[PDB]
Amino acid sequence: AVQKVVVHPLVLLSVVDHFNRIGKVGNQKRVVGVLLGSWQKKVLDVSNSFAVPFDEDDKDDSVWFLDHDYLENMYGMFKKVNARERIVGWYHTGPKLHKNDIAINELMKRYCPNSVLVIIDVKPKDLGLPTEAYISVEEVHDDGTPTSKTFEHVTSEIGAEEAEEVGVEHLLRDIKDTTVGTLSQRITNQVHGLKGLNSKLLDIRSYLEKVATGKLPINHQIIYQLQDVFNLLPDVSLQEFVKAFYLKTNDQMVVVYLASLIRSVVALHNLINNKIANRDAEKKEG
Amino acid sequence: TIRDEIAGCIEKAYEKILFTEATRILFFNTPKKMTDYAKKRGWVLGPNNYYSFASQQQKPEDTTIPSTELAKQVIEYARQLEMIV
Amino acid sequence: GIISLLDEDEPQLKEFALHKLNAVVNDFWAEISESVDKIEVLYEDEGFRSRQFAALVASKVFYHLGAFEESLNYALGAGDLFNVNDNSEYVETIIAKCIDHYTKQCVENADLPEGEKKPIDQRLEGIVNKM
Amino acid sequence: YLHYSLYDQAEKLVSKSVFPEQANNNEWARYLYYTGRIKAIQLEYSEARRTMTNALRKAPQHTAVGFKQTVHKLLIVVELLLGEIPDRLQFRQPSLKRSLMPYFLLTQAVRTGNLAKFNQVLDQFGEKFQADGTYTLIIRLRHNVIKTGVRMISLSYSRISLADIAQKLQLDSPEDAEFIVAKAIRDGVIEASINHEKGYVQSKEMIDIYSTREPQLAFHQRISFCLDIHNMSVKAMRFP
Amino acid sequence: ILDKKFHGILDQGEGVLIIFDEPPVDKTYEAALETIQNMSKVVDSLYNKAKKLT
Amino acid sequence: YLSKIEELQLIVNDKSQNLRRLQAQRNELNAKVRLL
Amino acid sequence: DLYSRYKKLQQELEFLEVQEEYIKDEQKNLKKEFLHAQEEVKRIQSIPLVIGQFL
Amino acid sequence: MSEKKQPVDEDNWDDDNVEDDFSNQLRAELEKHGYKMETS
Amino acid sequence: FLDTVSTFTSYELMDYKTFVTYTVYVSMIALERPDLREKVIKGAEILEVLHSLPAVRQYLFSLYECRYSVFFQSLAVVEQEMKKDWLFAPHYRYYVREMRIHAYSQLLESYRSLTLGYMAEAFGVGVEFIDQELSRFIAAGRLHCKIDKVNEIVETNRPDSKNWQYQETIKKGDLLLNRVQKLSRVINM
Amino acid sequence: RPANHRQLTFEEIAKSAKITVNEVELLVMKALSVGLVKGSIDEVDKRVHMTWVQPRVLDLQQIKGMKDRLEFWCTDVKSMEMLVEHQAHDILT
Repeated sequence: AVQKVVVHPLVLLSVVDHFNRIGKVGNQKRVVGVLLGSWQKKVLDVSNSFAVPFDEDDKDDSVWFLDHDYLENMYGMFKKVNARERIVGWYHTGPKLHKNDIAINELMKRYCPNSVLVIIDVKPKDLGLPTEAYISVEEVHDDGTPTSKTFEHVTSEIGAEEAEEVGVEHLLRDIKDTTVGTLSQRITNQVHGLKGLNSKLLDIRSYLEKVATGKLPINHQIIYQLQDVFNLLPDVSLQEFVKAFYLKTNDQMVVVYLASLIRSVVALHNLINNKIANRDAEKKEG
Repeated sequence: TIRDEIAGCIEKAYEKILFTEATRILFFNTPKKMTDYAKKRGWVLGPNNYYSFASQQQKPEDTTIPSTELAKQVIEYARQLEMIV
Repeated sequence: GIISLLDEDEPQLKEFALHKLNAVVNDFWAEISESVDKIEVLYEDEGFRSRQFAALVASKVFYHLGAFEESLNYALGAGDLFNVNDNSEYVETIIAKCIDHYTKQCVENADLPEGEKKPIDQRLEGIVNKM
Repeated sequence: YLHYSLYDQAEKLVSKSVFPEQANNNEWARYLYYTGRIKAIQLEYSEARRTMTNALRKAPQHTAVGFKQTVHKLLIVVELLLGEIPDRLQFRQPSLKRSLMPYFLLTQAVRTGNLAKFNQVLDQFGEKFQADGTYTLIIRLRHNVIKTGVRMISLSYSRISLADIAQKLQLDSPEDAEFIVAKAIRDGVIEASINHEKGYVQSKEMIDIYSTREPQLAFHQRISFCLDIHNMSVKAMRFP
Repeated sequence: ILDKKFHGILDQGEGVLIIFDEPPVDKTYEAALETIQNMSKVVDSLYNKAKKLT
Repeated sequence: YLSKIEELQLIVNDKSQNLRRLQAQRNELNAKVRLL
Repeated sequence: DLYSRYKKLQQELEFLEVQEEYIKDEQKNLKKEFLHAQEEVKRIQSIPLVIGQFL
Repeated sequence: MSEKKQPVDEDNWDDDNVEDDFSNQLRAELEKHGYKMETS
Repeated sequence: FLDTVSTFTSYELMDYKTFVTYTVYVSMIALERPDLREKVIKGAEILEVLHSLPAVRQYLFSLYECRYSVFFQSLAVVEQEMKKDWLFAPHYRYYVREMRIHAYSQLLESYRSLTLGYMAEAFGVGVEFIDQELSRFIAAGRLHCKIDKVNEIVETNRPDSKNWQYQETIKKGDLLLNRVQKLSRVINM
Repeated sequence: RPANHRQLTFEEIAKSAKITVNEVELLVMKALSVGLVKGSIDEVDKRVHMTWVQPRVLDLQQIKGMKDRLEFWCTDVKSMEMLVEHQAHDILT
């Protein structure tokens, strides 16, 4: 129902300012505010949003409060001043969801029949992209339970829009543009090796959760099947790529030919002007 | 230095030689000396023959290790891009 | 060359050999570079008299090579036969290097609370007040 | 310490020390020439060919009586002793032609498999071998003649037998050519095999002369050459 | 196959008499054509080089 | 003559300083390029 | 008169090694400012163009 | 700087390359290859 | 010479027809097979001034015919012709084996299962007669194929599309760039 | 079986299949008609080449052996990755 999102950072800063509005007062749990959107294709876009007050006691996670009158009033405001927008969901600032969130979702899926949430983090350090998307559909179950209404993790990204970075890249000021040729590749090496194989090792920690625990949905439906998509390469010892060392030599082939020829021509670049201007400066210096 | 070069230069470099060539070049025609040499190759003889087989195995290639380590040489090539400005 | 001759157990061939060494030392400086271990063994023989003169000529040859620092330690362990000479170009270069070792020793030791210092050897601090 | 005798070059070998920076071009050239001429009698032919080539091209200024043909004359003798050498049709000088210093006839006989004229050069021209003074050339340069013959033939032919070459070059026997081919495979020159049953050299040639693995590994020599010349250009840039 | 051509090289033991080839290899061609002229440019700079010193 | 010669071989390091003046010239190069 | 000499010139030498290490990274950081200047040059022609002809 | 030991001690010059094939070999070339018609 | 039109008659010429013979003798080689056929075959005005002499046109069509024995019949005609030629007759040898190397080069790249019996059946006699001939031709530096023992399979090589091309770059970046390495080492002293 | 063997003999399919030699061909074509495997029908040696298959249920011991070969992959690629980065560590500046 949702293909992916195209989410601008402006709405994230529009979360940040209301986070500032709640960091100064008695903060019980978190922020629940409105997420407007510009839904055009099965892809999604958001240009703007606003918040709504919210409190929640924790006794039966059912005591939680919005103001639909205020919501539809400021929706009428921003709909009049901009007829492109409409509501598309909500957001929350606490990075881990909880069981009240389905009640939030289905209670605001009455205006438009879809309401995608947005996890964010006001103090992000370890995550990748803040923007996250769920959708509430049913697969019902293998055991076909009475309405196993599940959030379904839709893919996400940070969006892009022309000249919205006019403030941004002027503000941050620290950007080393076009570090191709230096150390960006090894930053990606450190982070993708370590920070992806730790995702892998926490997947195998979840496998240890399946060992000592994990009766719950032990999930022999999607786990080993997408892991069989991984297991397209069962890379055991003896390494099994006698039929790929020549292909690796073919990979080395053209680039090393370019390296040999071209860097010989690069020495040929440097030496000419270097010698000529060198002895020019040297014996015409006096 | 003749006999060690016999021990390096009449077997494990050829295909097979018969017993009489070893009888001519390796004198005294059956000591434990030419027997010492034939077993000193790391090889078991048959009757009236000396094969020089079971050598140069697997057709070795060194699969992808120079592809790795010469990029590890490209590492100090980038250091040569570093040391100059 | 004339150094492998020392397989005798009596030391008088060794003194005759060093009497040859300091005589024709002016053309054969590479041969002791193979005899470094023989220098070590003849140095570590206590009752054998010519460990110290072996330390002298070892400082000589390793001053020709470039092992100035084991030349320095050999000059320390070369007896009073070393300290009796202080007029040469050889000796002025090696006492320059010696009190170089002494001054790096003293700059290292000078910031230590009340002790725990490295052993400042008596030869390199005696040539201080000798200078 | 060349005319008055040797092992002083071996007196260097535990305290070998050269300049920090290369000196005058003629000086550095003739110094490399001296050490290559010492490696001539050491019979180390790998470093010697490139350092004597460097010394040859690095001293282009000489008196018109010669002296570069002197340096080349006493240079290229071990290059003849390599087993292969280019033709000296780029060094022939007329006063050098009258003085017959490196003997164009010698390298003419190198290209031949001839023995009578080559040993005629030897015996007839021992008077000029006096000026050579490098009589270590001949006792293995006759071996270089027979290795030149077997190299020429085995490089020409794909498969050849002992019945052809073992008596075409009159080695009187199969097994003497078997020992010659044994030393050639010991030098790795030919990839032959001997059928030790009937008297066949069942010779052959190896495969995969394509550019799969070899030139991409030689390009680290090529590009190490290139980057070191980059750094020489950098150090050149560093002086003014 | 002698006189004319369709890249029809002979094999007595395949059947297909295999015609296969790789025409675009101009990557090495145009660089070789460059180096041919670049060595001439180095030669024509050598006059300035050998003349301006002495 | 310990430091009577050490100081001389460190007078030789004035020729190390010409390389530094060269580097200062290198930094002065491209300074007017960036100011252009 | 010797001890005054390496008390000047050693300090000169270590001051000069100080700035000789600094100027390298100086000339380095100039190229990053130069790449920013390059992007400032490149962004003068992206979305529009208004074709004339040279007179 | 030139001496230091040594003061004590188009033509056919390019044709020499294939002339090395002309002097040791093939001097009666079409006197045998021209006679391959009738020798056998 | 190839612009044979405007050289009609001046009072330094000999026979203009002999000028035609000299330009065709020099243009039969240093002219690759498409250029060869376009000039000496598709040449319009050249055809008459080689229709005078039959053996010249016979020579070209025997060479372009690419037989084995009419190679040598033709080559005997141009053997007779090449000598009688001033400041050409001391050069009688490399032209003849140059004709040969062009002939064997255009005849030996196409086959790969080749026997020298198939040569000697139609060259005339070559059972040992082309043996040393082709051996000198191969080991002389050119004409790369493999001559064999009585297994007798002549094996050919690549068109220099990939492999042999990879040398001359470092062959010049050694030599000429090393001359300027010498001049580069002319800085200090 | 250990990882794939890359080429699987007619005896293997016919032995688990308790069928003759001349039916594993029909078998592997029928598997292509089903569409659970995208394989290349290697029968020049009657020894069959493997591609992706639709998997079956991961057992508890297969969870453990999957942990074995999977953590083999994980910590080997991670460790040799840290080794590659340890060589690539010197030129950051």
